[PDB]
Amino acid sequence: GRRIQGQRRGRGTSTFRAPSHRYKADLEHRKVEDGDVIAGTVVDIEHDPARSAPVAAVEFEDGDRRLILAPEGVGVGDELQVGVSAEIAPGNTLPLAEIPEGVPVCNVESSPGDGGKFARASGVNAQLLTHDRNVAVVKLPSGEMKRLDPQCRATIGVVAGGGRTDKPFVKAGNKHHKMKARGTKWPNVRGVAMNAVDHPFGGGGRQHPGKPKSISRNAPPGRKVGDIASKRTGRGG
Amino acid sequence: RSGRFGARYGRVSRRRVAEIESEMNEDHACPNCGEDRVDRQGTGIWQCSYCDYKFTGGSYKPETPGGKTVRRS
Amino acid sequence: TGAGTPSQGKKNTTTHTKCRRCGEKSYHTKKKVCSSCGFGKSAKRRDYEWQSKAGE
RNA sequence: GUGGAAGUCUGUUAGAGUUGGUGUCCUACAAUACCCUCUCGUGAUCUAUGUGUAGGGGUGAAAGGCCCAUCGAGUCCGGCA
RNA sequence: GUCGGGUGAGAACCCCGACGGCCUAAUGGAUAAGGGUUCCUCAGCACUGCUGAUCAGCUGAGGGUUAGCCGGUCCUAAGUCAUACCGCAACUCGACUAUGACGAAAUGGGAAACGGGUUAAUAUUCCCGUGCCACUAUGCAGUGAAAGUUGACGCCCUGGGGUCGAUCACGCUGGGCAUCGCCCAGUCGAACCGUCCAACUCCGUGGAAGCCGUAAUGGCAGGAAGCGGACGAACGGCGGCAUAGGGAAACGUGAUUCAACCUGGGGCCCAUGAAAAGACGAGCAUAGUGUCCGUACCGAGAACCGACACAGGUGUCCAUGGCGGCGAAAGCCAAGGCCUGUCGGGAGCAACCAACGUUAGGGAAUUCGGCAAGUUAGUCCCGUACCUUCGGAAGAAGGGAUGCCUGCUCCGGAACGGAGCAGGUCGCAGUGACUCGGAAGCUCGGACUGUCUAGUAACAACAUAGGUGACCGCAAAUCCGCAAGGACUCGUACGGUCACUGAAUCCUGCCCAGUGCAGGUAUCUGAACACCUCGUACAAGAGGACGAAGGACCUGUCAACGGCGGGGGUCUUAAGGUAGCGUAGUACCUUGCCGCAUCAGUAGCGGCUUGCAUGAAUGGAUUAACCAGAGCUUCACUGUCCCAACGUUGGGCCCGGUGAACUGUACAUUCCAGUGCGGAGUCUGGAGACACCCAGGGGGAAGCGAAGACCCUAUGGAGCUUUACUGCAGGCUGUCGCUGAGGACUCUCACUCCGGGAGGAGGACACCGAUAGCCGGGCA
RNA sequence: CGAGUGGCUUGCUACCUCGAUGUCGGUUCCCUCCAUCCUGCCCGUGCAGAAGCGGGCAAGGGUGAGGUUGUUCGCCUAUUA
RNA sequence: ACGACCGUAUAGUACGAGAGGAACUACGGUUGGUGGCCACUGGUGUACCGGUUGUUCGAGAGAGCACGUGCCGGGUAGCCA
Ligand SMILES: [Cl-]
Ligand SMILES: [Cl-]
Ligand SMILES: [Cl-]
Ligand SMILES: [K+]
Ligand SMILES: [Mg+2]
Ligand SMILES: [Mg+2]
Ligand SMILES: [Mg+2]
Ligand SMILES: [Mg+2]
Ligand SMILES: [Mg+2]
Ligand SMILES: [Mg+2]
Ligand SMILES: [Mg+2]
Ligand SMILES: [Mg+2]
Ligand SMILES: [Mg+2]
Ligand SMILES: [Mg+2]
Ligand SMILES: [Mg+2]
Ligand SMILES: [Mg+2]
Ligand SMILES: [Mg+2]
Ligand SMILES: [Mg+2]
Ligand SMILES: [Mg+2]
Ligand SMILES: [Mg+2]
Ligand SMILES: [Mg+2]
Ligand SMILES: [Mg+2]
Ligand SMILES: [Mg+2]
Ligand SMILES: [Mg+2]
Ligand SMILES: [Mg+2]
Ligand SMILES: [Mg+2]
Ligand SMILES: [Mg+2]
Ligand SMILES: [Mg+2]
Ligand SMILES: [Mg+2]
Ligand SMILES: [Mg+2]
Ligand SMILES: [Mg+2]
Ligand SMILES: [Mg+2]
Ligand SMILES: [Mg+2]
Ligand SMILES: [Mg+2]
Ligand SMILES: [Mg+2]
Ligand SMILES: [Mg+2]
Ligand SMILES: [Mg+2]
Ligand SMILES: [Mg+2]
Ligand SMILES: [Mg+2]
Ligand SMILES: [Mg+2]
Ligand SMILES: [Mg+2]
Ligand SMILES: [Mg+2]
Ligand SMILES: [Mg+2]
Ligand SMILES: [Mg+2]
Ligand SMILES: [Mg+2]
Ligand SMILES: [Mg+2]
Ligand SMILES: [Mg+2]
Ligand SMILES: [Mg+2]
Ligand SMILES: [Mg+2]
Ligand SMILES: [Mg+2]
Ligand SMILES: [Mg+2]
Ligand SMILES: [Mg+2]
Ligand code: NA
Ligand code: NA
Ligand code: NA
Ligand code: NA
Ligand code: NA
Ligand code: NA
Ligand code: NA
Ligand code: NA
Ligand code: NA
Ligand code: NA
Ligand code: NA
Ligand code: NA
Ligand code: NA
Ligand code: NA
Ligand code: NA
Ligand code: NA
Ligand code: NA
Ligand code: NA
Ligand code: NA
Ligand code: NA
Ligand code: NA
Repeated sequence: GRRIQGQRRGRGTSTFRAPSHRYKADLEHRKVEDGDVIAGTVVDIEHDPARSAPVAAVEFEDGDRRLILAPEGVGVGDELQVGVSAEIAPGNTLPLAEIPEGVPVCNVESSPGDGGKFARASGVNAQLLTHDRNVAVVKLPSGEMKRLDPQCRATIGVVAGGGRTDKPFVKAGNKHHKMKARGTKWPNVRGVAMNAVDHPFGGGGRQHPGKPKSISRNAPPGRKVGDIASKRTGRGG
Repeated sequence: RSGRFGARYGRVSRRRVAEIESEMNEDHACPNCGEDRVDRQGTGIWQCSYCDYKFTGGSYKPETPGGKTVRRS
Repeated sequence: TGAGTPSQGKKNTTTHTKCRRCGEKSYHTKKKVCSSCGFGKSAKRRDYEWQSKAGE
């Protein structure tokens, strides 16, 4: 049997790779020696082809010009600050410890220094619940209670572009255009429509999977399709 | 609105596109001063044609329900 | 559109050219590697034991 | 009234496609051609050039389709008498 | 093509002329790739040329391609390679990271050339004239100089500026025509230098509480109109260039519409639309230098790819030549090209065929089927059903008009633009050719555009938006690799992965028994090391204890595979078909029964329906819109048929020239019987038969073509499958080493990760090497 | 119940062809058989007539058109000697 | 190389209670088949004549092209049914 489509992806051929050369920049926080002195101005508001969300262009004191992840409510001319003693204003990036409890935050660091990792997409946000000298418990958009090093920086506010998901694509044409600007193969042929040779759900006199859809975690790649290690399925119950 | 879709697509698709584009094409109050000239420049990009105040907000809305909550806290 | 006669018409791309090293028209100008002598890939002349019979 | 949206319509504009004729041809003009007929025709559009993916591997809006007239595993030589 | 004539031993097809034609986004003009001398000249015809040849893309010999300002070079793109690093038994192999290099000749970016003249063949290259760019040198100025600007960028709508072209008015020059006074061509003049400035941005002035303004949007007391100013464009205008150039001559002037080019405004994205070198920023005189590579030609129904001088295929630019018209459409005509989509002569030219024309009366009787053909047609006015997701259905349907001539009207600045009026008048017919829909209805399918079997399937198959489930906090899920490493990822749950269902609408019942996945699990099962006894002076080996994942066992879960009966008024095996839908593209019985419809209807539709053997995301039903999708009906229409005829064009037939292939055990003028391995020209018996030839439509040679695809056989093959046999990756798990300090725990020093660092986080775990048990069609 | 004839059907058999004898239905065009549907001449009748019913000789000629179905078959219509 | 039918008279007769209802024979016609012919009706008739749309030869006159006639009207001979 030939390799299934999921295996082709792993090679990282052109068809599957993301259009990097077309992308703008990796949105990371600013590395400050210390002091918190670092502050800049919002020059413009652009659209990041990589996240479909907006982005803010900023110019600091020391000459630095770097595009940053634009939360909601930031405009041209405004002022942002990066550091330990930064003001608690929307957009200002600072460690979790300095941030008061119950405030919506985005672009949270998974480890201090990495430059952000959590809460980055359209209109999402984390939630700072607890404080300690050792821990800092954050509520990630998925609802999980992430325990974090209070030294990890995070931006105040919710990510802009909220409400994108709300309106349907309406037509194949529009989806096509979204996907072209991503490293995803599109469209998608259901494995049950393929031949016996091309995918486990293939073949048969009609369209149906011969094997039960759920499948073990331990299964080798090439067979790992369908409902993976499902803790259950359906909605009923 | 969705009058350009013809009879194709259905009620739910051309109705969810008519209202979401009906509130996207409305007079929006700008956060800088108070003039209702904010129009949609792009995906999430908002700008007021009066003072040129270009800013960030929801995709189709200049302000989202969760973006008004950041102010409180 | 047949792969035959009709698809012979587009064939006007250049590929294998006169290899500087061995002197054959086997220098793939898109790969810059010879199919015959191997010039461009190996410093050693491409040679295989199957270009002739086993006991020879 | 203005405005001029649209995987919108008409359409041998250009270009792309290939429904029926089971026509013509069927030691052809042609190892897939000719004619009339028909479909799309601002978009998931068509196209040139460059460039990437290689054989149990690619590539596949999936027909086991395509990868130089070669594919339910290309071609060359060898194993091989 | 025909008549002349030329050259020649030879002339249907080589050349001149006249007459006649074909090509119009191409059969014209310029080219990319590719070809490679095919280009020009001379001399030739043994070869090549679908006939011939005095011709040639052929044979032979000679000649031909000239650049600072056209290309290449240079720059960077997707990306490619080299060296270093690491991997590998290893390499000419392999991912990352550094560095360097490569990567665009029509068609990315880019310092600079125009007019004319000349050759058999080159030509912004040579010659004549004029101008321009760069570098160096010199001289003067300049002390500025790098910040900024440019290079430099999507799709749709649209305003203004405006050259060429075309057309109109008028004048001049030349030509054409000859009832009239019209008709055609021409009326030229570059780069460059200088000069002007519209739109946009901005300043002053001003001072609108309703004004200003647009095609449209819009503007404003945060200051509108108006007035003045700064900045500021065309390949545009104007002068120079130029008693240059070019023209037989005149060597114009105004206008409209305006491709090129210039410059604004508006809209759209779950799509955001290159980079670098370079240029500007930053003067001038004079002189010096500007090397190397291409440069002919074809660019296609004979120079390219397809074995061919192949009816095939092959990118760009010229889309503004006239009438016509909505038009880059038809059609007819220029300019230019051609008569080489290259064999000819003769016959009222038969039969037969191929394209096609017309056919009385009838009008789908033809037929699986209206297949094929036909019918309708453009524009305007009147008018328009059911149904509908309110978009549509719709150009529904149905009804009327349409020319030419005369004189006008209205809109606009106007058009050689449009809309209308009155009168007049010819035909069978006024969209007079051309161009140019047949309409209506019921049902099935998939919602829609879209996709697909290059080369018998274009659909109902795929896709799709929409829906649903699943996995995962990122040192993740999923996938590639032996490894070093890598895609996803310049990504972060409004995500990306994995699957199913397939628009909207109304809904989507019951079953966890089995199978699958997931969770738990007292006890039970469960490998190896270490630990114990036994044994062996050691070892083999016997036994004991402990026991991981896994399983037993329990729970969860069907929008997870899948199921939804028999019997009686419960049994198998968990439940026992709910809404719908129903003789279905599912119904064996079947042409089910009733009805509509027809003279007649295995068809179609509606109802009924016990459904052999329908049914809810294996999605059910319903449904507007769309469809080279499947079946049916009506009006219209017609040579489809009744039932054929006559015609046109190309063949066909006879003559000249050229000149293959298939196929061939032999004999062969057979026919009717018989007989034979049961399907005989060839045996047997009869009959018939003088030989040769032309034409025909194909009865026979079980005609020719292909060592039958159908069937079975072979201890044949391959692809695919699984709870077939045996394996293997891979995942999970114990144990060994890496590996250190004081059945549960602390710590840091190895090792890991983050961090630029200081340090931060994890920590003897993880990673990796070995072993052991479980799973294990992903693979063999 | 008994005796038979034909070779349309069906079945059985495996002789013939697997280096191929092109399928069913239809169409078209040609010769034939008789076990006669019509037409000609007869017989019997439960033969008044007319109209039929059964049988005999007889293959000259005829034996058509349409609706559903791919159908053969067959079902249906209207004509018909 | 002719097959068959309908009709008229025979006849409202024979026969029969009645209803109904023959034949021999003589005529005329239709249909299928067959052979031939073109005065007649019809088809064709890109021989011919006329009308007219577009365009080109300046107009006019007269002509070319519009697929082997632009389209339309008429149509001789002949060949035909
Ligand atoms: Cl998506
Ligand atoms: Cl060049
Ligand atoms: Cl404007
Ligand atoms: K056989
Ligand atoms: Mg990143
Ligand atoms: Mg979704
Ligand atoms: Mg992609
Ligand atoms: Mg799909
Ligand atoms: Mg399939
Ligand atoms: Mg499989
Ligand atoms: Mg299915
Ligand atoms: Mg299914
Ligand atoms: Mg369209
Ligand atoms: Mg045929
Ligand atoms: Mg390509
Ligand atoms: Mg298949
Ligand atoms: Mg080959
Ligand atoms: Mg092929
Ligand atoms: Mg030579
Ligand atoms: Mg020549
Ligand atoms: Mg010569
Ligand atoms: Mg280079
Ligand atoms: Mg260029
Ligand atoms: Mg030349
Ligand atoms: Mg040239
Ligand atoms: Mg030729
Ligand atoms: Mg007729
Ligand atoms: Mg019929
Ligand atoms: Mg048809
Ligand atoms: Mg006026
Ligand atoms: Mg017409
Ligand atoms: Mg469809
Ligand atoms: Mg095909
Ligand atoms: Mg199709
Ligand atoms: Mg087809
Ligand atoms: Mg589908
Ligand atoms: Mg979806
Ligand atoms: Mg989805
Ligand atoms: Mg029915
Ligand atoms: Mg259900
Ligand atoms: Mg004999
Ligand atoms: Mg065989
Ligand atoms: Mg078989
Ligand atoms: Mg096998
Ligand atoms: Mg690291
Ligand atoms: Mg196997
Ligand atoms: Mg046998
Ligand atoms: Mg035969
Ligand atoms: Mg008899
Ligand atoms: Mg009687
Ligand atoms: Mg007979
Ligand atoms: Mg003519
Ligand atoms: Na299957
Ligand atoms: Na309106
Ligand atoms: Na076609
Ligand atoms: Na292979
Ligand atoms: Na071999
Ligand atoms: Na100027
Ligand atoms: Na015109
Ligand atoms: Na010739
Ligand atoms: Na379409
Ligand atoms: Na379609
Ligand atoms: Na179960
Ligand atoms: Na279960
Ligand atoms: Na079921
Ligand atoms: Na006809
Ligand atoms: Na024969
Ligand atoms: Na196979
Ligand atoms: Na038999
Ligand atoms: Na044989
Ligand atoms: Na047949
Ligand atoms: Na007879
Ligand atoms: Na019948």
